[PDB]
Amino acid sequence: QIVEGKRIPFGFKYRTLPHFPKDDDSPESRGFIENSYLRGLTPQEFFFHAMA
Amino acid sequence: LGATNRELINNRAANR
Amino acid sequence: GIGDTIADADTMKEVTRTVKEARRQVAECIQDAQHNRLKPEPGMTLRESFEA
Amino acid sequence: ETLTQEDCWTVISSFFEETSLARQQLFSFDEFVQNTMQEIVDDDSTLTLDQYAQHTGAQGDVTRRYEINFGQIYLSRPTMTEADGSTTTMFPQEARLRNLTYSSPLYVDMRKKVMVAADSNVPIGEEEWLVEEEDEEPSKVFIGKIPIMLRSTFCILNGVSDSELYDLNECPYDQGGYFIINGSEKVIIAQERSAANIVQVFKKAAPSPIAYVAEIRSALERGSRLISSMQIKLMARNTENSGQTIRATLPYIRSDIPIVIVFRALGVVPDRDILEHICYDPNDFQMLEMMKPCIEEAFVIQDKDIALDYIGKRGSTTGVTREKRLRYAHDILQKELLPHITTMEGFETRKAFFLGYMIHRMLLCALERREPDDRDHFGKKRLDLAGPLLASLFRMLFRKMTRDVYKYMQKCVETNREFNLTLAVKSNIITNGLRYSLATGNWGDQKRSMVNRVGVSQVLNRYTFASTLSHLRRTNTPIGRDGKLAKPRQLHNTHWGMVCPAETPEGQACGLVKNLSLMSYVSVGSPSAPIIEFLEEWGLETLEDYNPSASPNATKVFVNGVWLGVHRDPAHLTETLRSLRRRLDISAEVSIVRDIREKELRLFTDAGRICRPLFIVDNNPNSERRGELCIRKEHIQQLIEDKDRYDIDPEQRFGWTALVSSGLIEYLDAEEEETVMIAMSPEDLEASRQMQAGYEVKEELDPAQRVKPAPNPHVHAWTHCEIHPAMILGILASIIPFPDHNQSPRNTYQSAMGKQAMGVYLTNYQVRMDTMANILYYPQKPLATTRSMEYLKFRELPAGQNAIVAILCYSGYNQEDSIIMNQASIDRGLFRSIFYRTYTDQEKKIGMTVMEEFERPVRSTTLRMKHGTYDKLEDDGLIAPGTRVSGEDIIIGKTAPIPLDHEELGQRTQLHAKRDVSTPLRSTESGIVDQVMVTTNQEGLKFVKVRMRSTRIPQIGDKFASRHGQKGTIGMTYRHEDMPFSAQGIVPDIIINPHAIPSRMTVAHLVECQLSKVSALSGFEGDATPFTDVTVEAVSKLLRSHGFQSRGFEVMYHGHTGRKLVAQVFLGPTYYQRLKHLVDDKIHARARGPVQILTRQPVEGRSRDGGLRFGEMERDCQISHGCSSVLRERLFDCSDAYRVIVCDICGLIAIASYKKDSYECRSCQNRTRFSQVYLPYAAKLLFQELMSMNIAPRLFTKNHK
Amino acid sequence: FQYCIECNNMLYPREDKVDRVLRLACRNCDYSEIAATSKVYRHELDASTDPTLPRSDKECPRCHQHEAVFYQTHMMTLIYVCVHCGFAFEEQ
Amino acid sequence: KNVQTQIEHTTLSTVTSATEIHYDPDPQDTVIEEDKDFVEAFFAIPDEEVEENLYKQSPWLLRLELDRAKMLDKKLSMSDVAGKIAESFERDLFTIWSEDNADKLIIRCRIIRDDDRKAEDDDNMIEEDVFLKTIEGHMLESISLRGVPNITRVY
Amino acid sequence: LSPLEVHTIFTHISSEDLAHLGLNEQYARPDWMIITVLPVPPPSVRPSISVDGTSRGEDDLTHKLSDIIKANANVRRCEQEGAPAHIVSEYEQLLQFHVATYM
RNA sequence: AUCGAGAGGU
Repeated sequence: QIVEGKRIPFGFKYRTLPHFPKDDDSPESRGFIENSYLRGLTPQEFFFHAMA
Repeated sequence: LGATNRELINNRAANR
Repeated sequence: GIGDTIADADTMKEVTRTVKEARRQVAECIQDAQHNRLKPEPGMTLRESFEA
Repeated sequence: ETLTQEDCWTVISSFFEETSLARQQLFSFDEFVQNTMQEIVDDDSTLTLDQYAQHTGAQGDVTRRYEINFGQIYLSRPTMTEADGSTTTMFPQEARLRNLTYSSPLYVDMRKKVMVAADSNVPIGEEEWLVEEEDEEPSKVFIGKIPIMLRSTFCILNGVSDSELYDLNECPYDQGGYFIINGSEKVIIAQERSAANIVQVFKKAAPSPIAYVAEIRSALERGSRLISSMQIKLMARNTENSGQTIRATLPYIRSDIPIVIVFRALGVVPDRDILEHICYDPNDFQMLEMMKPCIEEAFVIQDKDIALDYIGKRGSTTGVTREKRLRYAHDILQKELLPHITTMEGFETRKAFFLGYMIHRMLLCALERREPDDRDHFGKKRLDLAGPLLASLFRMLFRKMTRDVYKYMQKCVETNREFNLTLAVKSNIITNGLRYSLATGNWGDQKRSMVNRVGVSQVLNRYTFASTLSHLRRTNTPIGRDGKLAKPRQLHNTHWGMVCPAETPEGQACGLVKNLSLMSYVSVGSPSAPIIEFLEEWGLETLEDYNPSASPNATKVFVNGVWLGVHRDPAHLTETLRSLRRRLDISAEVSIVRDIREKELRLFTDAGRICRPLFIVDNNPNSERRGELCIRKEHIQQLIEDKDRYDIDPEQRFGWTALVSSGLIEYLDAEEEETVMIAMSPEDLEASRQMQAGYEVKEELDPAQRVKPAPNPHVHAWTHCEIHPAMILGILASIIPFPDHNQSPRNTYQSAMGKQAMGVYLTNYQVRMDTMANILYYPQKPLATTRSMEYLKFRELPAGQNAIVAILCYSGYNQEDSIIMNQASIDRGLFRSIFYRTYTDQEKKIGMTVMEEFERPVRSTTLRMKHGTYDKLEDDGLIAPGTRVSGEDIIIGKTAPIPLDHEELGQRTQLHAKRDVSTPLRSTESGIVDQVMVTTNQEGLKFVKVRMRSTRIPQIGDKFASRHGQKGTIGMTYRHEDMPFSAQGIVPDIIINPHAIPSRMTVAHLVECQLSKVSALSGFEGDATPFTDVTVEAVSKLLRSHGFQSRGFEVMYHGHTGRKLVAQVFLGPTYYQRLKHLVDDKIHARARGPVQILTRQPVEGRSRDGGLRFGEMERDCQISHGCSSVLRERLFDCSDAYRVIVCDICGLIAIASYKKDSYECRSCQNRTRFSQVYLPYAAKLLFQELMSMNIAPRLFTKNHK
Repeated sequence: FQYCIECNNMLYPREDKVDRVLRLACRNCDYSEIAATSKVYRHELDASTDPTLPRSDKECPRCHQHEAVFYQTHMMTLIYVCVHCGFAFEEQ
Repeated sequence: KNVQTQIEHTTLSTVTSATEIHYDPDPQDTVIEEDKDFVEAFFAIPDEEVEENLYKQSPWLLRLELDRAKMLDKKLSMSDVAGKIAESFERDLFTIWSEDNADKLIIRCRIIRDDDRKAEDDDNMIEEDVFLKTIEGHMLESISLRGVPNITRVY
Repeated sequence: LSPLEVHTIFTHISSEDLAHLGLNEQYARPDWMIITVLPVPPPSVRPSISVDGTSRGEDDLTHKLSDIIKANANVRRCEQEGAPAHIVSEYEQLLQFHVATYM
């Protein structure tokens, strides 16, 4: 998921949501949805997809 | 307040 | 119908392995970037190169 | 011993048992009425007038002082006084019917006092006041009427049972949270703003002369709540100046004062003191290096008095003596500088400390040590609800009323007339001001309409129960709706759990209008005094005694943006404060944020902070339940047991509040979420806990389930846990089934379209005379439902039907987002609706003579009678229920007398005395008179409302939609015999095109259809809640267990030939919605008719028989086509063709008499040389408008070479 | 960087030609002092308590423990911090 | 790559790693141990012009440390940058520098005081430190070493 | 610089100077750029709004023309009675404002 | 009728 041409921004302080720790550049933290629409989005993926 | 509101609602015919 | 969005079990194993390998690659990329082992691309700061 | 999803929904059920969806509106209004009004009255409690003794030369001159003190306020219950003077208790439904504002009268205790100066020779202001006269007791005086929010603690419906609501004609489902102004329901839309008392540093973009700006918007806690704002600007490096200067922009100062001068005006004259205030670390040389240039700039002023003089010279007043300038400068420095810190004498040290803090922050951002602030972070914004807004309005209105009272005092004293308290107050001020602001939404005085805020009050949306629920929870960001600033519109990270990610309007207001999530709580505010007392007694070092050098490692403590002091052990302080709040010894709304990098402990207690509740994870070092939720299964069992128990005291059951007061649930706002680690579900907590206990956390995973990332090994302790992710959604996003299987704009589209779905909006729509209502005949609850629907009461008042839908290409009449509807299903009542409209009329009157009468007008006396039928009117000028009307048939007969002096060409015979002002039915509508209500208005004049009903059957051109953004119109209807059927004889109600599915990726639609089929076959309701373990594989197995193809396909046969289709069809029940967009509401055709009076062009609007706009783009299209005559016809012959006569000498329109065929130009004395010009009437209007500006646009028809 | 001992204002640099020395002299009063070195101009061109910081099992040189938080700079290099002794590490 | 180097614009600030203003009383000697070797080598070879101008060197030493990596990237030699500075300020600024093999690239500069200025305006003379601060500011941003103006970066 | 003065200068300009300036002497003479007479548009340009009743509320331009004529009458009356020059200016700079905001 | 505000449609 890409917002303004870049992965999901750190809207909190050094994290995208309060569910990850600080400075997490892993794919899941920054808006990579490994699920399909058939399988369903997890709540974090749902929020990131909503942002996009 | 609830009791007062009940009293005012029920007797709206009498209090009118 | 909903049956046309469904891919067989072997294909989902293929997809899962692809995503696992991508996650692994991003993991070593993060490790390298955390040790100044990622040479910045010309005219690109280290953070931008890692993001790309 | 692990929490389950059923337990989470029991917790959420308790939350909604103790919380209403209109709770924010109701609690804000309760706070305003119970507390804020009294504070507003107290802040202007006393009015004093000093009548000095004019030197008239008469013995007896004595100065006097008159005083009026405003006491406690009393709010009675809403009442109405009639024309005859009888006063009765007023009820909301009667207010709605008779067009009455539902407002309660307010009285204030006033006391008067008169004192005589002991000696009149004393200088003014030094007179000793002796008590002459005093009122023994206060006079309770009516000062105004405050509109009362429905269902609030001061409404007649508060504490009233369901049976008595029916007796009052009130829907038990209605949540209140609005006002009745002149019969119309008005909801106050929450207003978003940036928080006050926060220092925000913003990087100005080049080539602006300013590099950085630190701004604080300082507001007094209750003293008018926001007056002063300050700036601290760093100027950009210039090729002439080697350094950047810091300048403070202060209120009432025309120039930016260098920071050192304002420091000196605060008494911090020495440079060492100033740089100790700013640079808390002497060893840090970059800060001091950046401060050196401003010291250089501000050396010419080395003393407090000279600094005050420098400030005063730059005040708004010029040509004043030095003493007055110094007094003014000190007054500004005391009052208008950082008023939230303090405003009383002897507090320059704290203001200097805070100014140094602001400079330090701005220079930290200028050194690039810290990033600038995010203007859109949700923890730095506040929502003004009805409470704060009505408080500001009432403060203004009460100040105006007190000004009126003071003017009355002055006028009476001048004329020596007795002063009467009752006559002093113009009660119309508060009443009319509140009524006007709530009615028009224009927020403020009537006389400052342009400068006032607009749209604060909106007519409540009564189209569907869900639409009303949504409207009661709507927030508006007052950003420019035309300026293209995408950042405020974007969905921020901090919106998680506070605002609905999906529900936002499409168009200009996209992202600016927001909707609260289901469990989001908006704080109403609490006192900060108890918290400050606890801080003081627990070891807070006051700022007056604080020496940064001694303790540079100590942590600054803020409360509501006020730096109270410094603490040495902030961890223990934070744990103690959190424990207190977890017992409700501190208010649950209090934000306790410990910023470890910035060495801060920010406390917030003000109103407007959006919060959401979360589980608390047991983190105690010695606990045996590390990493496990505080809330056990025993507490859940207590919730189940106390849910049904009604013998218990209503206020002493174990419910939501018992969880918060027991320390099991915690409200966090966006500021505090930054310091917590939240697990997304108890299963995530558990998995992390075994991952941290050495267990591999591995097992055989159902391949159909969502794949979650492995538990993060870098997380060893979770502080909180979410009750359920589904709670991040709003009212309408919570009606979508499987919203997590859709592409997000489809969720947004459904959130927008669910407002326009037809259903039953209130159970009492029968007794309500609404202007417009659309009711579904046979609403059905969905087969696939979300668990959140129980609290939205969608099953109770649904807005759709379960149609049997087949995804098939059948005859090609469902292409490009059309659908085919079974005509037999329509004939049996599928998607049938009722349309109610209401026409209001009343008797007017001016002076003592009534100039309107509800009567059956008669051709013989009434002048200018309409062309509709007057035969359906009864003797009282009205139309009886049950009668049939159409088009322009008169439904209300009203006449107005004409003055006897008027002579209209003789058309008004000696018999003609009146004129018809009747009310015809809408030309485009027809139906049956459903109801005719008759009453009297506030003024005792007759007042009628006529409700018409008209059944609407689905036809070709009517909008329908699924709950997944799949909207279409009916393109064709086929009867039972002509549609494809299964081997059981199932015929679909609706046929939709396959092509709608792939591009839109609305997989939730297909999952819904399959699940609804399973639930219709088995009878168990289908749980379509997002983020559950309900997989399509499980639903497929369930469907196959009923003897159907697991994926929902069915062999269908052709209706026309009975032949078995080559393709198998996806057939099953799906919840569809009838939308308020009906083709007959829109079809419009004009040949000719009304024109505007000024331009003489076709009028606007379908309702008024108006033409369609042939715009600029259409003109361009016809230009590129090359169709000159088409343009000439459309723009001249069909819109405003007109003819003029121009003078061939001067080129100006001439005086033309076509009857006599004589043309004249007086200017040129021309009677022979003329030309005839065909032009638009708008062109002649433009030419006359130019001539009115002395511009002579001259038309010459022959080349004047 | 020094301040006047009389009025506590800023001492500006100055050249004493007679002795050819560097002095710091207040430009408000007559005070003046001798510079130690007074290099006039330089133009360079507790985290263990945070529960949101990621943790590691790295070794602490000082106390030879294993728990440690870490955070990036504000080069995405990690500064580690022990949770038992508070010592700040480097990636070595 | 050669043409790229010829095009990309590199001012003094681009190559400058740090700047300083020390008080070094002796032009021949040096208060910095790192500066002893190259200054001694410079003064080992007598020079009549330098021998005369020695007395005109103010004790305010403007020091400039330059990054070796940036010199390699821009292919710049200390002689080139020194000559560019000298031509940018002709005679007002006496300059000296070390060799490329030096582990630290340092330029030492002083202002050759004008002996034609009578000491009769002692009430407004800018203290030489402030003048040198202005000079350093102008150096960092004005003097161009190579490249084309306004072409900041090349790919 | 009063309108009278500028008007006098503009009538004192020569035709050749107008041609050099690029000003049309037949249609756009400079002195005409000073308002001595104000055209009054017909009610057609400014109609009265009649709200299904005995209304003659007039249009914005009608109200502003009423204001302009009132200010003009005030200036004439002041210049007639021999009122103080400041009293005359009180209405002069008010008539100018009315005309400017009318256009 | 006019003006202003708001809600919506594509």
